[PDB]
Amino acid sequence: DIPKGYMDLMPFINKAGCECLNESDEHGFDNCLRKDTTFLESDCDEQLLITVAFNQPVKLYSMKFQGPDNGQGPKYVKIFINLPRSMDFEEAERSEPTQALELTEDDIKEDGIVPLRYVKFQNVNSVTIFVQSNQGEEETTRISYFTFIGTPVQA
Amino acid sequence: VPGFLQQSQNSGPGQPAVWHRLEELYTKKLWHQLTLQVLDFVQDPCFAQGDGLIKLYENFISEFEHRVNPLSLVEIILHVVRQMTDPNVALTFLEKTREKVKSSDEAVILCKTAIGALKLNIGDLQVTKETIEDVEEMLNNLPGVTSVHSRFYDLSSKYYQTIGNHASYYKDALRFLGCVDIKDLPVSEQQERAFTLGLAGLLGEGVFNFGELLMHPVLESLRNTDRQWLIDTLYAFNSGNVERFQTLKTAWGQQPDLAANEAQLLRKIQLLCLMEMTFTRPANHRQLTFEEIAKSAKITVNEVELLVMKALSVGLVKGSIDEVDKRVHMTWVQPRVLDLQQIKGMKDRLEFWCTDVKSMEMLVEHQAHDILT
Amino acid sequence: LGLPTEAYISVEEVHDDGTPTSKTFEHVTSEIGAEEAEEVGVEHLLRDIKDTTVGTLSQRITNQV
Amino acid sequence: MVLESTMVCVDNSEYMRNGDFLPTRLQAQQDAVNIVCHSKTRSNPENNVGLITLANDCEVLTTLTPDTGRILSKLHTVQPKGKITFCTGIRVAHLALKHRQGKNHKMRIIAFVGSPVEDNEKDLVKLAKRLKKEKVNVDIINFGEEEVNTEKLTAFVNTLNGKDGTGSHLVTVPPGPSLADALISSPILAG
Repeated sequence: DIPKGYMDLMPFINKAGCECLNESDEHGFDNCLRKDTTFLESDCDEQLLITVAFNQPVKLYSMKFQGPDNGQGPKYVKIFINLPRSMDFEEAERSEPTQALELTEDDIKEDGIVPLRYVKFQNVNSVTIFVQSNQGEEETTRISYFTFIGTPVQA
Repeated sequence: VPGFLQQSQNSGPGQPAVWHRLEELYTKKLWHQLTLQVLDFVQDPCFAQGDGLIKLYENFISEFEHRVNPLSLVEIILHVVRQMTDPNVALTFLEKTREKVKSSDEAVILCKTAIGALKLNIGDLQVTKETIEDVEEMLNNLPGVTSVHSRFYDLSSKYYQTIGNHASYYKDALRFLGCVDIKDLPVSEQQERAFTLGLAGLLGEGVFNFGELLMHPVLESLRNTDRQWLIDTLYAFNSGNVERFQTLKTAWGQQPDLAANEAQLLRKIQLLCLMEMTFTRPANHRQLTFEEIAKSAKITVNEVELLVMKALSVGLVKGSIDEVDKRVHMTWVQPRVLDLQQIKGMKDRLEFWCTDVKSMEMLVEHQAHDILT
Repeated sequence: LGLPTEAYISVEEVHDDGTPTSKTFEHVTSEIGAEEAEEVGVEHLLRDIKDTTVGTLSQRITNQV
Repeated sequence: MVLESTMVCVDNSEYMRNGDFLPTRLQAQQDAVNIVCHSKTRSNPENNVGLITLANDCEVLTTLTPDTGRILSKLHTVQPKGKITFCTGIRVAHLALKHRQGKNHKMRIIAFVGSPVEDNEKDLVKLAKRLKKEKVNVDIINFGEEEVNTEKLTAFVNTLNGKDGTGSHLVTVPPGPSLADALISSPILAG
């Protein structure tokens, strides 16, 4: 897939910065990271907060934020960038995101690629996703596959 | 050690519970809860005449702790010393305790002020004043303790059986009343404290207007029931009114400390009356004739010169006297408490001032609009 | 209008002569001043239609306003 | 074996002014933090350790540092002359962990309570819910006062360990032989 001139940003992801809050121990953060049927599930409630850092600064164009069809796919996502400190759910709800995202149903499918405002993502070091709600309004949310499409800034 | 407690578990009000608690606290080597319990025990309504065994017990506690804060220990020591009632052995006991606890805490300060308080009764000056000086000179970097400053109050206020401690005493007693933020004192004790505060303020040479005395809760809150004459006196004094008949009424209302100084009081109130004049005319007519002072202060026109003389000398006011036309120019810098209606009036004056400034800023801007650009 | 910076210093007094305890930061007069080789940078970043250190009549009346 | 940043929470309240342990309850918690920090550092050489007091305010004397000697030195000269304030202490420790260097470190704090926590159960449970929300493995150890593992602490852990949560093991210390082996048998095996 992916638009011409871009690449999957998987090899540029630094595992030292990755950190997901409210995840069930049985459903690890790597499940959403990996392109398998394995999924990441929130453990406390629907809200989730996943921070991913990169080895080198990168520029994002589109995200593949997809989950299952049972309605537990995300629906409202606040994206913050270059966070100098770990993110708190209270502030994340309060804070103004770099980009707000109302994930329609079609995004959650396997062919769902969500374009991002490339203007605001030109010096991304670490990207934090605050999943505020899910489609089915369940007590928890599942993410089948999450990744980023973009290009390195060639540091 | 617990054997002494067991054999002495009697001889105490409600002895079984409290003494068994002491047993279990000692046998468990619990210290801070034990310190609090023994503090409450010596604070019970009783005489606690078992002075020897309790000093032995606190000896064991203080020897085994070697870390318990000296505050609780020295409070216990103060209570036991007040119990035993003998000067020289108490002095030696306080020296031993202060040698025992030499932490930078407010322990040596507490022992020193206890020494001074006990030594006020004998040798008022030659040992106590220098203890006060030492206490105040190395009393630093502990403002929030608020207990050691209370004891410094005890030292300085009980030092008031002198002449100089009539304005200094008032200042330090006020510093106490500020220091002990919560009242938590018996109504009779606070009544006596407000009584002596009023007496100090009236007789203080350096105290002239000094509000916040009437606004102090400790005084107004509990002097309105009895001895209201002192409250009326304070009202008249800070209101400037001579109030001749009522001021005399209180002059023989409390014959001691007021008959022997009535003249001074008159002097003071006369000066205060002058303040009222310079406070009742808001600079519209700053020139006041000697007739106004003579009638208001109920004095002959020959003494108004001396009255204004004294007022200027003491620093209250900074006017001048035109004797030829019998007037006094007034530019005085002694303010006062402001009587919320008076605060509203002053706010209205400020409203007038600010509206003038705004109107004329608008005028200047409109006129100079060509060049402001 | 006039609030570039405000400086406070903690003091050791309860609240006043006869009041409970507190901390009560005290205001201190604050100025803005630069040494040489730093005034030059400020001047260079400035030099818009602003400045004109010589105070002509129009700027003086503006100052009065 | 596991990357982790631990904010140990030492106690210097006036209720630490106890002789439940032979020299001093404070000294017992002192070598307790010493041995626990040694175990955590030697278990994983890149782990982080920091120090938080809880007397009348929550000083942050030592933050997340792989070094142990400096935290040990800061642990000395502690002067237990205060009163505990648990909720603010855990709040400060949690946000300190939020400021951790490496984001792969599993969040965990070590809290040494030796005084009855004066609080309300509602704030305890809401704080436990918040801490579980951030995936933090708080570890609470009761010392000193006899009301060991109060209902407050029990509810706090259980809500935080909701259905096999982080492992906020509510270990109990005897009022007497609070020896180091009794302080390491349960936690090193499982917090």
